Amino acid sequence: NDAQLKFANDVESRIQRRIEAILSPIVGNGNVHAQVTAQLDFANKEQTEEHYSPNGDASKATLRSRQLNISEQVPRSTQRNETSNYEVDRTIRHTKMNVGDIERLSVAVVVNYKLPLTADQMKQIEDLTREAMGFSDKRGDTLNVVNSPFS
Amino acid sequence: NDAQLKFANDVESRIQRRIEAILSPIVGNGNVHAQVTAQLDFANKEQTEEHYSPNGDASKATLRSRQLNISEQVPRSTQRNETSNYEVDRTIRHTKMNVGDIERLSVAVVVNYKLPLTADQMKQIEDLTREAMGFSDKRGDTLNVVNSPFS
Amino acid sequence: NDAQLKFANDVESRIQRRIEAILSPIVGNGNVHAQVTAQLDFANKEQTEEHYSPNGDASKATLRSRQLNISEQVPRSTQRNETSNYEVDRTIRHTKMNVGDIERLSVAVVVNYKLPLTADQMKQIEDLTREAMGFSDKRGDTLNVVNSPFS
Amino acid sequence: NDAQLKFANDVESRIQRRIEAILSPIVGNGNVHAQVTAQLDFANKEQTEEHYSPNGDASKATLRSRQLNISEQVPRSTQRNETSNYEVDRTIRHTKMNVGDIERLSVAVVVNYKLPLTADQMKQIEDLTREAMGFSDKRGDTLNVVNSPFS
Amino acid sequence: NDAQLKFANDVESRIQRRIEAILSPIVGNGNVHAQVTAQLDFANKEQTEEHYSPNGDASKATLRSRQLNISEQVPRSTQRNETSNYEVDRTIRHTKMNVGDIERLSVAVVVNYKLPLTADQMKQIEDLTREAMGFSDKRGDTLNVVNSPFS
Repeated sequence: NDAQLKFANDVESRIQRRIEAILSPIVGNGNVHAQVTAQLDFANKEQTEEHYSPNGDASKATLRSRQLNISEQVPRSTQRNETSNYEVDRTIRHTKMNVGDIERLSVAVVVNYKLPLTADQMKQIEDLTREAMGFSDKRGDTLNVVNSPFS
Repeated sequence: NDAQLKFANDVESRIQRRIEAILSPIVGNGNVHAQVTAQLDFANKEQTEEHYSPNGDASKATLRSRQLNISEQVPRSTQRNETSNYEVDRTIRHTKMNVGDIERLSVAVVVNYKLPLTADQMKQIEDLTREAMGFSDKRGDTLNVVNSPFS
Repeated sequence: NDAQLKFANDVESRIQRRIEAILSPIVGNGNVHAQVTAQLDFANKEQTEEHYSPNGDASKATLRSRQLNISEQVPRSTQRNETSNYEVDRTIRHTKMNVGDIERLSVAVVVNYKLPLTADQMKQIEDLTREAMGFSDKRGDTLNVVNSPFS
Repeated sequence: NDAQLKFANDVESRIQRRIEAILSPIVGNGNVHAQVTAQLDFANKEQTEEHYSPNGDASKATLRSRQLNISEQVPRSTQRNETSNYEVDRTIRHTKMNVGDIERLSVAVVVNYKLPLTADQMKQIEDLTREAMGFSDKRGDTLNVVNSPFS
Repeated sequence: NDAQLKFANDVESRIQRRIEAILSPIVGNGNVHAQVTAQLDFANKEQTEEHYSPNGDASKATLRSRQLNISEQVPRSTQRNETSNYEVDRTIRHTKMNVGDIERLSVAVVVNYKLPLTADQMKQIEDLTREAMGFSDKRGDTLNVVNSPFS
């Protein structure tokens, strides 16, 4: 059960290699460092939807039977019994989610100096990293690229 | 059952290596120290939702049957029996949570002097660490970075 | 059953190493002493919630059946029988709490003199220790840092 | 069953070492003596709550069924039968308390003379000991620190 | 069954060592004598509470069913049947008390002369002993410290 720290370190080290491999051409072979933090989902999880389709509108219902009596006398004693058995469209998904999916990523990138990099030259580094992470805003991913001279 | 102190020390030592590895380029190889405290969740925990979908609106219900009598005499003796059997959309999740997830993190970082670091140079260290923790405010994570000369 | 004093001493000695390791850079290698007291929870404990969702509002109930008669004569003899069978959303958690969690921490820290430390230099030591404990105020944790010359 | 005096002496000797270890830096290596008395709980004890949630307010009840007849003639002969079957939220804890927890602590500390210690220098010794005990006022803990010359 | 005099002598000799060990620094190595008398409880004893929670107030009851008829004619012939089945919150403790707990302590302390000790110097000896006993007034503990020259 501590093989999930080994697994989560494989997920981080692959995202991290990908970020250094795509920035090493630009800034240089060793002028960039990235560290990735992944929150993974190791919870088992099943699910079973069972949608039905609304048949409240008669122009899209599917009757199997229908007994419609319509008495009427004329003092206007009316009447209108009406049974209706239906056939209903039914979807039934049944997922069994994957154990070990990324829930959220946090990436920190430091790029060396050349002398600071240009603000435009630094946006095209944020955007490259935003594709090497697989940056999704619906996961709540976070990226921080800073520019500062190494040692 | 004291293998949870070994496990919680693996979680802390990985977050701690990640914080030193991303700050060592900036401040220097040994001018930064981080100590991480993780409160983990070792409680077993199952769950089983069983949502249904509201069919109170007839424009989205799904009838299986419907016997609607509507007598009426005209002294206006009316009547309107109406059975209705429904089909209901039903989701059924069934999670089995993971034993050993981080509930809350506390990180303490001390960075050496260069001579204090600039207040801007110290924010870009708080923000880098905020990504090396996986800092989540909904977990109640806490970070403290202080700048003070070593020995 | 006295292996709980061995376990509670592992919990204390890890918090204590973490406090000395994060203050040794500042004050010096041996100018700080910390002693941690942990009240642990060794009670076995299960639980089983079983929440339901309120369906008192018809715009969010889920009917399975509904037999609604509405007689009426006009001396205005009215009537309105109305059975309603419901489908109810039901969560069912089932926790089995962990044996050996920290209920409350008490930490006492003594830091040597340099000559007293500055009141600001002593707050940034209380705050570092507040992160090396995992200080939670909802647990009722308590910390006391005093500054006084050693022997 | 006299292994509870051995156990209660381990609880006392650990609290006592912790108090001498945190005061030895201040007052000196052998100028402080502490003796701890612990009243432990060796009673076996189970428990089983079974809370329910109040559904007296209709805006938070969960009906399973509901047969509501409302006759009425107009000499205003009214009527209003109303069965209601409910679904109720139910928690069920089941603790099995730990055998050997501290119920109450009593600590007595004597610190040597330097020449009496200052009243402020003696409060910062009461407060350090109040953290080395794990002093809880809800347990009814008691501490007495006195200052008097040794022999 | 005379192993209870051996056990009660272990309880007394531990409280007695603790009182001499905390007063020997003050008065001297052999200027203090203490004798402890413990009344122990060797009665076996079980117990089983079974509390319920009052549901007399409708704003905190939990109904399972409720059939409420409310007839009424208007000569104002009223009526109001009302069955109500309840769900009740129920705790169930089950203690099995410990055989061999201290019911009451009696401690007698004689401290040598220096020349009588000061009335203040003798209160700080009563208070130290009051912590080395574990002095509880709800047990009916009794302490007597007298000052008189030895032989």
